[PDB]
Amino acid sequence: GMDELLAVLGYKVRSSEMADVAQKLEQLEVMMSNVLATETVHYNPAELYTWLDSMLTDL
Amino acid sequence: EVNLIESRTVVPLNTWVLISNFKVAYNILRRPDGTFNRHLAEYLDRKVTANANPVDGVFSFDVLIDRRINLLSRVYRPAYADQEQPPSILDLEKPVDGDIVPVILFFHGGSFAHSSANSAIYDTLCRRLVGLCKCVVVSVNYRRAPENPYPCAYDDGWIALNWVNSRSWLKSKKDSKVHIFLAGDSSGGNIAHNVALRAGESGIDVLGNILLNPMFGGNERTESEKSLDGKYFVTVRDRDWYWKAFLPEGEDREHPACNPFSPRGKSLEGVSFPKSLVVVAGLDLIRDWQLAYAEGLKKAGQEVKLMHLEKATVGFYLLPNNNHFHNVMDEISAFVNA
Ligand SMILES: C=C1C[C@]23C[C@@]1(O)CCC2[C@@]12C=C[C@H](O)[C@@](C)(C(=O)O1)[C@H]2[C@@H]3C(=O)O
Repeated sequence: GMDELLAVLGYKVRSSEMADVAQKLEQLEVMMSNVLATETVHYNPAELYTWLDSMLTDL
Repeated sequence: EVNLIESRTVVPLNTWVLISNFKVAYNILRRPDGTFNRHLAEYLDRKVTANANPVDGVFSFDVLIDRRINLLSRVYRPAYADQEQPPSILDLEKPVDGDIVPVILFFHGGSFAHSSANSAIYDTLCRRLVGLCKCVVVSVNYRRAPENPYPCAYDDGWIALNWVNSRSWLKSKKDSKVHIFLAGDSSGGNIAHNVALRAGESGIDVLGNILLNPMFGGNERTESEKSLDGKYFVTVRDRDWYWKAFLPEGEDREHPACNPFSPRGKSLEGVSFPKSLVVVAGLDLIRDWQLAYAEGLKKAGQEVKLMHLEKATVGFYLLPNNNHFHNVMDEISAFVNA
């Protein structure tokens, strides 16, 4: 159920969660424009949903 | 202030997620003081190894072109016909079979600071080029700014061009010559232009250049830069940052490396330059510079084919889910096999 066009690019995202990932990306941009990289190195960069969710928390 | 609803209206949602993810990650990698978080950058980037095993009719292998600088390039080739076993390390340089076998020397994008030949987005693009153009692709892992600024990237491209041109196994049967085409997106397009200039001044004849949303600029703030700033993934602020990281200390954007048609740049009038295919995304904020580039070539009497995709954004060629990608791949094939 993963988006195969993103999977080939190294990213793992469920097709049904694409909109939720899009929402998180914008929420993260918002927080950045109101402000981190140290703790980022610990997160799995391929799992976008969890990566973004983890970043949002750190902010 | 932040509202990204507008950019979502022009691209498929998965494309939006891919480009926006890079946008946010790169914001973190670029530091206000001009430094770059290289360690995190290389950790976040999604990479893939070469693979001698044919996949979708394409296989690849890495080559060390120059040790002193550890310059690598990845070679992509169509699967060998009548292959009983996969290629061993001694079967990778098998002479190309065909009267005319185009070889595309590709330079990835990333504004001179991001990505590698082994980044998944570019390994995938190169594999698609091999299958859609029926040719060999050599992707250069050129050195990146700010650690290795101008002219390092161009020097790497020159070294790669000579390596390619001197491969006996890449010669076409017709004229016993290697049919070379330079290609690149973003900064890679800028590199292709500059490598082509150096080629003409030597004994290497490039058959054509393919520039996808080539990265060019100048001191002036064009109308597209002012009107599209921050609306479609790119900001003038980050553009300025990458130019400053790449250009020599104390230089400005009228340096020929930034603006190929700068008063400081050598005239292309009556010069031995290859035909060009220039693709310009209408929603790329540096659209005006790219259009000016295509016009510069035409004015200099050079052969130039302009593809202005008015509703396309940067990165439209990373996913095969839009007409811009399809139309462009069709023209690239026609261009290389013409
Ligand atoms: C800071 C940057 C770098 C971008 C522009 C951007 O504003 C945001 C996202 C970019 C990028 C990401 C991956 C591709 O390498 C690129 C060529 C693209 O299309 O989009 C990349 C593009 C580029 O290098 O031209």
